[PDB]
This record gives sequence, structure tokens and C-alpha cells, in this order.
Amino acid sequence: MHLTARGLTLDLSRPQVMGILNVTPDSFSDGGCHNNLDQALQHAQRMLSAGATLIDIGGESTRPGAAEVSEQEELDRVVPVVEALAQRFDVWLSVDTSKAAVITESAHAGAHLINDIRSLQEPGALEAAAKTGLPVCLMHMQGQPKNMQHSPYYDDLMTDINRFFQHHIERCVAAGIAKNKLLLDPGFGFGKNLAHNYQLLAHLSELHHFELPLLVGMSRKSMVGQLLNVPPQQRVIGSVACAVIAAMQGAQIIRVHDVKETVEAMCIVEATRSA
Amino acid sequence: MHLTARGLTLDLSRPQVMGILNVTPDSFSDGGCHNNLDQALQHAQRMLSAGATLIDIGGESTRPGEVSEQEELDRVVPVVEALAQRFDVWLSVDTSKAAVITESAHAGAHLINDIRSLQEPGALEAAAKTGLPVCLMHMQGQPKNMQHSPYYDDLMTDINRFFQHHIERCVAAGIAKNKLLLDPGFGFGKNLAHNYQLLAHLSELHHFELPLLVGMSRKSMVGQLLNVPPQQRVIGSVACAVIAAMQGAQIIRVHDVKETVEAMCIVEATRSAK
Ligand SMILES: Nc1nc2ncc(COP(=O)(O)OP(=O)(O)O)nc2c(=O)[nH]1
Ligand SMILES: Nc1nc2ncc(COP(=O)(O)OP(=O)(O)O)nc2c(=O)[nH]1
Ligand SMILES: Cc1cc(NS(=O)(=O)c2ccc(N)cc2)no1
Ligand SMILES: [Mg+2]
Ligand SMILES: [Mg+2]
Repeated sequence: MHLTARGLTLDLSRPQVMGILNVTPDSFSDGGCHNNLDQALQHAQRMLSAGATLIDIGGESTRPGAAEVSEQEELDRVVPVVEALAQRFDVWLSVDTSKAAVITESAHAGAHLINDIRSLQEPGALEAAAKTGLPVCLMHMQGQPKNMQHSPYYDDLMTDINRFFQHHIERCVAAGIAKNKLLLDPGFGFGKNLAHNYQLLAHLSELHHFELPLLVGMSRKSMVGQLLNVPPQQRVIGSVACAVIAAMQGAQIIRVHDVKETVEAMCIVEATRSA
Repeated sequence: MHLTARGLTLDLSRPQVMGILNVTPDSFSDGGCHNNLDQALQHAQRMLSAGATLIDIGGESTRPGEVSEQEELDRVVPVVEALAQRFDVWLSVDTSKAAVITESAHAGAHLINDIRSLQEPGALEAAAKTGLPVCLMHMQGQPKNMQHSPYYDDLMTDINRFFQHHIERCVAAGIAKNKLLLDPGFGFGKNLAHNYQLLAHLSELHHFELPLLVGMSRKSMVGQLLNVPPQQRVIGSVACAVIAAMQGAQIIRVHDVKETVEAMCIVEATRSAK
């Protein structure tokens, strides 16, 4: 069936591509590329043209060792982009933020989905998200962006992810967010070494037991970089291969920098799965 | 899991990329590109540097819609000779003709890649005298009429029955079973639905306990989905390669080696993570 927000629907029986729109100076792969409004809008339209059905707007880099972004600065980066896109296009608008104020003002500006790598743990974020009535993506992470890659360790990775998701779904529900408004992301690269990342990719389909949509983000990350020994821009193929492996296991939403390639890949996946 | 020819071993616990070297004027995606001797040699080194562990040489386009024995032999043998005397890599010959098989092996080839599964006059015998590994490919019909209404009651049952028949045929001729490789022949007498059924059910073919070779690179099964020209089919072809290798397919025959190798790395990392 379908995920819904504000009269929009999203077909969960086919892989959907979420296009990354970073509005920061220091995002790990494309910082300073889409920093001004006109450039952001052209990039969004390019991604829409290439077949993305969601645009993920993020004004805070959460790469390992990332700097803090002030509340007002994040607002200034994100909200005018949400507003301008909401007025122009028929598409899901996701906001990659952890701040209560950005959640609320983005909702006010016409956003459809709260993509929070911190699973609504920041002060006021859970209450802010609940009041919007919008779907929320919860992401697994060990540590914070400042220390997550300092020796990641698990007795059993999948058990830990399951426990984390169980705990945070309960927390969202008790706050008044209906379970069917939730998405789960196991958080590739977030407190996970290379082995952990590929273990997780190998076992991804096990997460369907929650009966919630899965969103995954592997695009151009170190889990590809470390294997191919190439810079972020040259990780398109590796990233597409990861997306194909994830989608073959029924991951519903794929978060990527390179929309055209991923969409083409997803066509081949859909034709394979429907056969 | 392990394959040896001429003292050179090929690991099959990890996916292997076979690079395509067409030496024809009319191949469906790259006819005329690598026709002269020097460009054939150039293209091979590039593929080698990109990580190909087999080079596949083919002097006859077998696309939907023939070539003389003297015309075919002159295209392949001089190319086989130079590469064998230059590089430490499995050379494969994409041929059906007995003379081509015999003279190619003499020049130093390692593998017989036959889309007709040794069915031409003298081919089975000529291949036996070499002692080399053979790839047997499934095909319904002939390149002249294979794409005229492909039909199967059950696609997979036919492929299995085709392979069973040609394995026995090879063994009876002296070719040891552990020297055989199977290719279900994507795009060869198969429509769009057939090709993707085959891709979806590919892993079922492991029951023969023989290495699988697959070739989907730039084919119409991708073209019909993406509505892009052959050379713009890299991404679709890589996606097919990933799906095949995740299902344990051991050899992948491709035009775009660098891209496929990078994708196979990700596949290998995933598979060996359990
Ligand atoms: N739900 C979800 N959100 C995410 N947001 C940012 C990044 C990192 O990608 P990018 O935005 O290009 O990096 P940066 O954090 O530097 O902006 N990854 C994910 C992810 O895997 N899942
Ligand atoms: N084993 C095997 N051999 C093959 N040889 C040629 C082609 C067609 O590709 P190409 O050689 O690039 O085209 P052409 O026949 O026009 O030379 N496909 C296969 C295949 O799928 N499997
Ligand atoms: C036209 C046309 C269709 C078509 N199909 S195909 O799948 O691309 C194909 C190409 C080469 C070979 N040897 C077999 C099949 N190729 O050209
Ligand atoms: Mg970002
Ligand atoms: Mg050829």
C-alpha cells in the first residue's frame, strides 16, 4: 500500500528514490554546491526530472566530527528552501533535522516528512514532531556525530538495532505519533565500522518484522569509499550497487545523491522482483 | 569454486568479471570500435587495468539478425596470440567454428565460449582435442529467428533440460564435467518477461554444481526498460550484474569492466559479511 502526508501518497510496493538536497557549506560529499536558493531549486528540479519522489532537505552536516549549527542558521538554510519547493512542485519534502524549531517551521512551510538521524531525542523535538502530525523517520546511531566512529562495537548488531527501534517506536507512540506514521533507518555509517555496515546490508530484510517502511542511506559513504579507495564523487557505482542490494531485500526508500543512476537501477530491480 | 587451465587458476568463491573484446564491424553496441589489431590490444589492457580477470574475444556478432571461416579466423587468432604473449590472464574465445576453436587454443586461449554449445559440425570434437574448459550457452532457435515470438511453457525447465542434454553430450565426448560452465543466454530467444524471470530465478541453476557465466551487458532487456541507447546502459547493466552475483553467479561478461568490478567489490563485501 501507501505512506501518506497531507493528501500525498507514496507507493511502498516499489522502491522510491529520495534525492539529497544539502543546504550547508560542509556536507561530506557536496558542501557548498547547493548553498543559495536558486541553485538549490535547480538541483531539486534536476532530481525530480531524474525520477526522485522525495527531496530531503538538510542544513546540518552530521558526518563524523561535524560542527554544531545554530538554531537560527539551520532555519535560514532550510525553511526558505522548503517554502520555495512546496510552492513549485508536487513531491514529498523531507527535512533532515533534529531541532524542534526546524521541525515546526518546516511543517509550517509545507514539509511532509521529518527525517531525524537523532530519533527526536533533542529537547522539544518529540513534542514538536507529534504536533505536526507528519510521518517521522527514526535512525539507529551509536554515539553522537562527534564520537560515533571512535571504536564502534556490538555484541550483536541486529539485536541492538531491533532494541533501539523498539524503544523509540514506543516513545513516539506514547507521545501520540501513530505507529503507521513511522519509518525506520538502520543508519549506515553512524557508529558502525566497515564490517558492521556490510553485516547490516547483508541482513537488512530482517528489519521488515516491525512492519514499517525502511529508509536507507548509503550514498557515497565511507562504506563504499573504503572498498574502492576513491573520492566521494567517484562512488556512484558502488553506491548504486548498495542501493540494488538494499532494494532487492525490499527497502522501500533509498536516500541518494545520484538520483538518475539510482532510478535506472531501481527499474531493473522492480522488473526482477515483479517476475 | 576453483577453476584451473594452463596452470592459471581462477577463483570462483568471488565474482569474476569477463571483459568483452569484439573484433567485428557489426556488434550491437561496439561494432567497428576495436577492429584493427592495435585497438584490440589497447582495449584489452584497459579492461585488465580495470580489473578484468578474463578477456573474451569474439569475431562473430550473434545479435538478432553470417561470417566466413577465413574471415572469422583472421579476426581472432592474431589477437589471441598477442594477448597470450603479453598478459597473464584467462583468454576466452567467443566462437562456434571448429577451425576457430582449434587455432585459438594453439595461440594460447584458456576457455571456449560457445553460444551454440558446440553444435556446429566438428566443434564438439575440436573442443575435446584441446582439453580446455567450455562454456555452454542456452538459446532458443538461431540468431536469425530467435526473437520471433520466443515461447516457453516453463522457461527454467527448458534451460535445465537443455543443459542436462549438453553436459552428457560433452562428457560422452571426453570432456570432464568439472571443465564445464553454464550460461542461460540472456536475450537469446527470450522476450522481456523471459529475461527477468530468468534473472529472478537464476540461483536455481546452481543445482548442476557448475560455474555460472551470465551476459546481460547493454542488452535489450535493459534498453527496453530504460529507453536509452546501448552505450548509456551501463547503470542498468551493473544493476543486472549485482542481482546475478548476489545469487552466486561466478562470471559476469561485460563491456564496462571498471564499473562492474567496483560493483562486484560491494557484492563480495556483502556476501562475505554473511
Ligand atoms: N535518514 C537518514 N538521514 C541521513 N542524513 C544525512 C546522511 C549523511 O549524508 P549527507 O547528507 O550527504 O552527509 P552530511 O551529514 O555531511 O550532510 N545520512 C543519512 C542516512 O543514512 N539516513
Ligand atoms: N556466453 C555468452 N556469450 C555471449 N557472447 C556474445 C553476446 C552478445 O554480446 P556482444 O558480443 O557484445 O554482441 P554481439 O553478438 O553483437 O557481438 N552475449 C553472450 C552471452 O550472454 N553469453
Ligand atoms: C535489435 C536487437 C535486439 C537485441 N537483443 S540483445 O539482448 O540486445 C542481444 C544482443 C546481442 C546478442 N548476441 C544477443 C541479444 N540485440 O539487437
Ligand atoms: Mg546532509
Ligand atoms: Mg560479440
